[PDB]
Amino acid sequence: QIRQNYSTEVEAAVNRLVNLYLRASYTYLSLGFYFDRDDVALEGVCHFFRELAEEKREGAERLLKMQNQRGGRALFQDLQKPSQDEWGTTLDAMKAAIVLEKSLNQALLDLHALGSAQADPHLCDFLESHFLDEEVKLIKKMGDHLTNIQRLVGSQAGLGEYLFERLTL
Amino acid sequence: QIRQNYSTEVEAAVNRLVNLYLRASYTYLSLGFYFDRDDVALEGVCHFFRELAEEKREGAERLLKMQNQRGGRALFQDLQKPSQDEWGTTLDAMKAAIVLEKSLNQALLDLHALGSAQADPHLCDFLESHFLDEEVKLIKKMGDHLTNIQRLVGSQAGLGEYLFERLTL
Amino acid sequence: QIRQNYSTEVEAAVNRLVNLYLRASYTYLSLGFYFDRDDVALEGVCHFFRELAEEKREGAERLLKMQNQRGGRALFQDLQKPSQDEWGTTLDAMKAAIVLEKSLNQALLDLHALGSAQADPHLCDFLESHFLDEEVKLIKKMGDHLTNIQRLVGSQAGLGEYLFERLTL
Amino acid sequence: QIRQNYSTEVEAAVNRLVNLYLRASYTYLSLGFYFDRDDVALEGVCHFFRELAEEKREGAERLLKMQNQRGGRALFQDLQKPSQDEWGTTLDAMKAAIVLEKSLNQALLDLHALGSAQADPHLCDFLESHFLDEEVKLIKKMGDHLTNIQRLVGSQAGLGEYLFERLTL
Ligand SMILES: [Cl-]
Ligand SMILES: [Cl-]
Ligand SMILES: [Cl-]
Ligand SMILES: [Cl-]
Ligand SMILES: [Fe+3]
Ligand SMILES: [Fe+3]
Ligand SMILES: [Fe+3]
Ligand SMILES: [Fe+3]
Ligand SMILES: [Fe+3]
Ligand SMILES: [Fe+3]
Ligand SMILES: [Fe+3]
Ligand SMILES: [Fe+3]
Ligand SMILES: [Fe+3]
Ligand SMILES: [Fe+3]
Ligand SMILES: [Fe+3]
Ligand SMILES: [Fe+3]
Ligand SMILES: [Fe+3]
Ligand SMILES: [Fe+3]
Ligand SMILES: [Fe+3]
Ligand SMILES: [Fe+3]
Ligand SMILES: [Fe+3]
Ligand SMILES: [Fe+3]
Ligand SMILES: [Fe+3]
Ligand SMILES: [Fe+3]
Ligand SMILES: [Fe+3]
Ligand SMILES: [Fe+3]
Ligand SMILES: [Fe+3]
Ligand SMILES: [Fe+3]
Ligand SMILES: [Fe+3]
Ligand SMILES: [Fe+3]
Ligand SMILES: [Fe+3]
Ligand SMILES: [Fe+3]
Ligand SMILES: [Fe+3]
Ligand SMILES: [Fe+3]
Ligand SMILES: [Fe+3]
Ligand SMILES: [Fe+3]
Ligand SMILES: [Fe+3]
Ligand SMILES: [Fe+3]
Ligand SMILES: [Fe+3]
Ligand SMILES: [Fe+3]
Ligand SMILES: [Fe+3]
Ligand SMILES: [Fe+3]
Ligand SMILES: [Fe+3]
Ligand SMILES: [Fe+3]
Ligand SMILES: [Fe+3]
Ligand SMILES: [Fe+3]
Ligand SMILES: [Fe+3]
Ligand SMILES: [Fe+3]
Ligand SMILES: [Fe+3]
Ligand SMILES: [Fe+3]
Ligand SMILES: [Fe+3]
Ligand SMILES: [Fe+3]
Ligand SMILES: [Fe+3]
Ligand SMILES: [Fe+3]
Ligand SMILES: [Fe+3]
Ligand SMILES: [Fe+3]
Ligand SMILES: [Fe+3]
Ligand SMILES: [Fe+3]
Ligand SMILES: [Fe+3]
Ligand SMILES: [Fe+3]
Ligand SMILES: [Fe+3]
Ligand SMILES: [Fe+3]
Ligand SMILES: [O]
Ligand SMILES: [O]
Ligand SMILES: [O]
Ligand SMILES: [O]
Ligand SMILES: [O]
Ligand SMILES: [O]
Ligand SMILES: [O]
Ligand SMILES: [O]
Ligand SMILES: [O]
Ligand SMILES: [O]
Ligand SMILES: [O]
Ligand SMILES: [O]
Ligand SMILES: [O]
Ligand SMILES: [O]
Ligand SMILES: [O]
Ligand SMILES: [O]
Repeated sequence: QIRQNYSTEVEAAVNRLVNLYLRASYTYLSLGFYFDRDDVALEGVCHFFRELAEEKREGAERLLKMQNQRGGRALFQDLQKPSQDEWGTTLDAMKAAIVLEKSLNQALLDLHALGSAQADPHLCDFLESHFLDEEVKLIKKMGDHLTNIQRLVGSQAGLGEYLFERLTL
Repeated sequence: QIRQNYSTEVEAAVNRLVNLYLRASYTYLSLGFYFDRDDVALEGVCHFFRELAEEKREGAERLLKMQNQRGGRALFQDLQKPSQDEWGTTLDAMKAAIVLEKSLNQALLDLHALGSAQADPHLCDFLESHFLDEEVKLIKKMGDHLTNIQRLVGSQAGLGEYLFERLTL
Repeated sequence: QIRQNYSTEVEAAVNRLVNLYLRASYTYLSLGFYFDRDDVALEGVCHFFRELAEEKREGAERLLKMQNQRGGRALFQDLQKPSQDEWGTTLDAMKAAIVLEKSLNQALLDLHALGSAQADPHLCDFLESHFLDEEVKLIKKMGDHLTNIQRLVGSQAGLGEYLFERLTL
Repeated sequence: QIRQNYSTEVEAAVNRLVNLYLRASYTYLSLGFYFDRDDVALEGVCHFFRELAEEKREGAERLLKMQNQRGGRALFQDLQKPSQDEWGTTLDAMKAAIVLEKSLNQALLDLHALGSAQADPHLCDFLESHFLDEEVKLIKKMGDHLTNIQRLVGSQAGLGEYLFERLTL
C-alpha cells in the first residue's frame, strides 16, 4: 500500500499522543466551564481555557490525519476524565495548565527521539513544524501569566484575580 | 368574539404579572437614579439599572399585548413604590436586584404551572419563548456580578466598587 | 445563589447527557477518520461524520452552558471509546449512526419527561428549542441516506458506494 | 569560495536525485500522452499525469538551485526512457505511479540519512521542507485513487473507469 519507513513503534506512540491531546482538550473544557460558574465568574479565564480546549483538539485531529497519511491505523482508547472537578483559583489553574502542557511537551520530545532512533525524518519534521514550536510559545505565555498572577495575589488576592482577568485575559 | 381556551384564572394572573413587572421597572428606575446621586456617583451602575427598568417595562407591554390578543381584559392596579429610598452599596443593590428577579421568575413559573393545569399551551409557549429564558440568563449575569463585587470588596471596599463599575459595567 | 426550580435529578441527568453527547462526538471522529484511510478513501463520508462530530460537541457545550446558567454543577466522567475500531461499509456506518442518534434522542426524551414531572419548564423549553427538533431532522436525513445507499448497493456494491459518496455527500 | 560543510558524497547523491526526478517527469509525460490517445481518451487521467510531470520537473529545478547555492557542481546524465510505451488501464497506471513515487521517496530518505551521517543540517532541512512532506501527501492521494479505481472496476470495468475519470479527476 502506501506505508513506507513507518514503524509499528511510531504508529503506537502516535495513537497514545492522540489520546493525550484529547485528554488535555477535555481537561481544558472542564477548566473553562469551572470559571464560568456563577460562584467563580471569571469570563476571561473561561475564554482562555476554552480556546486551549479547541487547540488541543486540533492537535489531535492533525495527528490523526498524519497517521492516515503514513498508512498507520488510528486506534482510540477511553478518555480519562480530568484530574479535578473544581480547579481552585486562577493561580491554581494556571499551575495545573503548565504541568499539563509540559507533560504533552515531554510526550512530543519522546516521540521525536523515537522518530530519530527509527530514522523517520518525516515524523521528526511533522512534529518540528506543527507541535514543538507551538508548545514552547504556549508554555512561555503560561509562565508569563503565572508570574503576573503571583505578583498580583501577594496582598488582596480577590482584587488581584479580578484585575488579571480584566486587564490581561 | 375571539376568546378561546383562555380561563379567567389565567387572565387574572396575567394582570397581576403585569403589575409585578411595572413594579420591578419602578424599582430599577429608583436604583438607577440613586447611583446617579452626586454622593454615590457610579455611572455604570446607574446605566445597568436604567437598562433593566426599560426591559421590565417592555416585559409588561408584551404581557398586555398578549392579554389583548387572547381576548382578556387588562386591569391596572396601583403601583407600589420601591421597598427602599436609598440602596446602600453596589453589593447591596445587586443582592436586592437578584431577590427581585427571582420573585418575578417564581411568578412566571407559577403562571406556567397554572397554564399547564388549564391546558393552555399558547400561554405556556408565550412564557417559554419571551420570559423564562431571559430571566434565567439575567439571573446568571447578576449572580456573576455579585460574585465579582464580593471578591473585590473583601479588602479596600471603595477601591473595589470603583474598579467594578469601571471595568465590568 | 441563583439556583431556582432546578432539581438534583435534572442536574444529574444533564451531566449524563453531556457525557453521551461527548461520547457521540468521539464516535463520529472515529467514523470520520476511518473513511479517510487510504484503503477506504471515501472523502465525502469522512466529511459528513467529521461535521457530526463537531455538532455533537456543540450540543455538549450548550448543555454545559445551560447547567451553569441554572446554577447546577457540571461533573465530567470518563469517555468510553467508540464501540468499533473499523466501521465496515458506508451502509454499515450509516446504520450505526442512526442507532446512535436514536439513543441520544431517547435520552433527550427521557430528560424532557423528567423535566415535565419536576415542573421545570425552562428545562423543557431549552430541550425543545435546541435539541429535539434538530435530532428529528438529522434522523430523517440519515434515514434518507440509508435508503439511497441500500438502493445503490443492491447490485454492484463498489460502484454504488462510490456514486453515493460523489453525488449525495 | 562559498562551499562549506558540503561533502562530495552529498553532492553526488543530489546529482543522482536530479536525474531520478527528471526521469519521473519523463515517465509522467508518457503516461499523460498515453491517456490522450484517441483509443484511450481519458482526459482527466491525462491531466493528472501531466500535472505530475510538471511537479517532478520543478522538484529537479529546486534541487539544482540548491546544488548551486551550496557550491556543488551539477552534472547531468542521460535520461532513461520510461519503462513502458503503453500503460494499460487507469488501475495499471496508478499502480505504476505509486511504485515510482515510493522509489523517489526512498531516494529522498536515503539522501536524508546520508545528510544526517555527514552532519549536514541544511541538507536535512531542505529535504524536510520541500520534498518529504509533499511526497507523503502525494502517495496518500494516489493510494486513495487506487482504492477508488479498484472498488469501481470490480464489475463493469469500462463503466467504472469512465466514472472515476469524470467524477474524481
Ligand atoms: Cl518500508
Ligand atoms: Cl373556549
Ligand atoms: Cl427553589
Ligand atoms: Cl568545510
Ligand atoms: Fe459569559
Ligand atoms: Fe478559537
Ligand atoms: Fe472559537
Ligand atoms: Fe473563540
Ligand atoms: Fe488553532
Ligand atoms: Fe484556535
Ligand atoms: Fe495552533
Ligand atoms: Fe481553530
Ligand atoms: Fe492552527
Ligand atoms: Fe488525506
Ligand atoms: Fe468537586
Ligand atoms: Fe463539582
Ligand atoms: Fe530535525
Ligand atoms: Fe509573551
Ligand atoms: Fe452621568
Ligand atoms: Fe436600552
Ligand atoms: Fe435605551
Ligand atoms: Fe440605553
Ligand atoms: Fe429589550
Ligand atoms: Fe433594552
Ligand atoms: Fe429582552
Ligand atoms: Fe428596548
Ligand atoms: Fe427585546
Ligand atoms: Fe394586536
Ligand atoms: Fe431615605
Ligand atoms: Fe432619600
Ligand atoms: Fe412547554
Ligand atoms: Fe456570563
Ligand atoms: Fe482528504
Ligand atoms: Fe462545520
Ligand atoms: Fe468545520
Ligand atoms: Fe467543515
Ligand atoms: Fe452547529
Ligand atoms: Fe457545524
Ligand atoms: Fe445544529
Ligand atoms: Fe459549528
Ligand atoms: Fe448551531
Ligand atoms: Fe454565562
Ligand atoms: Fe480493528
Ligand atoms: Fe484498526
Ligand atoms: Fe413543552
Ligand atoms: Fe414549548
Ligand atoms: Fe431530506
Ligand atoms: Fe483533450
Ligand atoms: Fe500545473
Ligand atoms: Fe500547468
Ligand atoms: Fe495545468
Ligand atoms: Fe508545483
Ligand atoms: Fe504545479
Ligand atoms: Fe509541489
Ligand atoms: Fe507549477
Ligand atoms: Fe510548488
Ligand atoms: Fe542563486
Ligand atoms: Fe508499445
Ligand atoms: Fe506505442
Ligand atoms: Fe531533521
Ligand atoms: Fe527539521
Ligand atoms: Fe485525500
Ligand atoms: O456567562
Ligand atoms: O475560538
Ligand atoms: O485554532
Ligand atoms: O492552530
Ligand atoms: O451624570
Ligand atoms: O437603553
Ligand atoms: O429593549
Ligand atoms: O427585550
Ligand atoms: O485526504
Ligand atoms: O465544519
Ligand atoms: O456548528
Ligand atoms: O448547531
Ligand atoms: O484532447
Ligand atoms: O498545470
Ligand atoms: O507547480
Ligand atoms: O510545487
